[PDB]
Amino acid sequence: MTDLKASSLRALKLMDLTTLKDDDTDEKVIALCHQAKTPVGNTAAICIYPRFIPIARKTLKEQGTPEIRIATVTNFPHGNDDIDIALAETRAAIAYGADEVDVVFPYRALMAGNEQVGFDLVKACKEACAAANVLLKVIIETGELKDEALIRKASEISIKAGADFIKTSTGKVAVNATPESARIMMEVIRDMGVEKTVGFKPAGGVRTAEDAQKYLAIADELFGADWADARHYRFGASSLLASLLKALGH
Amino acid sequence: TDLKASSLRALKLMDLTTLKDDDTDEKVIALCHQAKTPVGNTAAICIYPRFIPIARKTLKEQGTPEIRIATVTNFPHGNDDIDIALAETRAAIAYGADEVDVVFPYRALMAGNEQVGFDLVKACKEACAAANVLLKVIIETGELKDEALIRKASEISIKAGADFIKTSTGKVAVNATPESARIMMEVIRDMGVEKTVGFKPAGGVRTAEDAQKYLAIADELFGADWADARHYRFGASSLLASLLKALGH
Ligand SMILES: [Mg+2]
Ligand SMILES: [Mg+2]
Ligand SMILES: [Mg+2]
Ligand SMILES: [Mg+2]
Ligand SMILES: [Mg+2]
Ligand SMILES: [Mg+2]
Ligand SMILES: [Mg+2]
Ligand SMILES: [Mg+2]
Ligand SMILES: [Mg+2]
Repeated sequence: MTDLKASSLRALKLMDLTTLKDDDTDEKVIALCHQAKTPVGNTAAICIYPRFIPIARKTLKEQGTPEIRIATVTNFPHGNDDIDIALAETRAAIAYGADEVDVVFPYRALMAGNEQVGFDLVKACKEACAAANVLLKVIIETGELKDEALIRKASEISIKAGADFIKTSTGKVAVNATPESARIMMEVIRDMGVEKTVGFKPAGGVRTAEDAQKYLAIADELFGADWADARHYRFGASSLLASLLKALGH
Repeated sequence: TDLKASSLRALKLMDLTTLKDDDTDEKVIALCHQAKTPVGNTAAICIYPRFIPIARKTLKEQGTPEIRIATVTNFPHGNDDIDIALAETRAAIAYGADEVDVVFPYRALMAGNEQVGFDLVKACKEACAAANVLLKVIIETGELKDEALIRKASEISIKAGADFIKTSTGKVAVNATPESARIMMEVIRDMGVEKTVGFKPAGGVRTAEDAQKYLAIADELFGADWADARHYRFGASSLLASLLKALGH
């Protein structure tokens, strides 16, 4: 028994087990659902494109794991600033049956000086999600924002507009989660005092058990070792699962 | 008989389609531009639901908001899970579809189950009608094969409220044929629903000469003025280039 084994099981149970690939199929999503039911316990969720939600729901139900949440993505991956498009996609994700929607913040608009559109877009999408008892995560795309001031500002605006989680990255740009970006976002959660109502999700590039342990260590430091539960912490990852299971002897 | 006259008619009745594994926003934007042809606009585009919002914006910004947006649900499998089909249909409506082409559960019908097809079409029609969205039903004539089954699937779809019956998904070995088209249009005529139910051949219709044959069937069964945009569509992609070529473009 090691800290690495303990952190690896913890991380596994916080995973949004993800496939968001150009060649995704029903068959691949079904296999992903089976993978989410691991020999050491269930992941917290899967994360898939909206069109796969109904077959995923059926698959999770039929294998006896209806408690595995179905997350999806909207305004994705580009984070455009057209609220009508973001909201139409979010309403469709809800209609497909999403439990959680991860919407991309309009980060290029923010970089260009538009703080208002990011607030309005997140608020509109939160309104739809809240009306359906769906949790809203907001992807701010730290690898494109780059500057600590912009990462803090995007996080702050998303929280003020009602984000239930803030998420680092889409996984569809070159640069995704870093420990530095993660720490900045979690410091915003702490500084605003919203740790009871806002979770954190690093996504993209988290591939090994040692990586997961490093990201969890930041949460334990800033909030206490009990804070990072499924309502407050998720890993957006895929190949990470095999690394965690290997660390656990499976 | 004139191929230029039939080609201009067919162009204006096209649901210009892309339903491909490599579809992207860029490809759908290009399709929207293609639908605004130098001899007039197609009736609609037909795309996967996730591209509806960007297509609507693209069509509006080029001044052709009258080009309708059709999409597909329960597609292409035609499975018999009504909850899944209805969820996808409701999502298509929420994306902004003008029209939903749902796949009939034809494998269930081939196994002897007529009721699931009725209930599935009816459930999707109820959602669409409440949203002022038109429902087409794909019966997959190339998998049904037998004339009696093609007639039965058409009849069930019409009785459950289809606004259009459509031959095919474009995703199986056999799609539209003139024989299947005639059988389906005969059902429309025989049930007396030619005022409320249109017909759409889809899949494999690639040449102006083929388009001419399908319109000739409609003209024979219903008269030459029946096939307008509310009662006739072509489900096709590369057909548009063949029609434009026949028209000198
Ligand atoms: Mg793709
Ligand atoms: Mg398939
Ligand atoms: Mg197992
Ligand atoms: Mg997209
Ligand atoms: Mg709140
Ligand atoms: Mg610092
Ligand atoms: Mg793109
Ligand atoms: Mg599908
Ligand atoms: Mg079934």
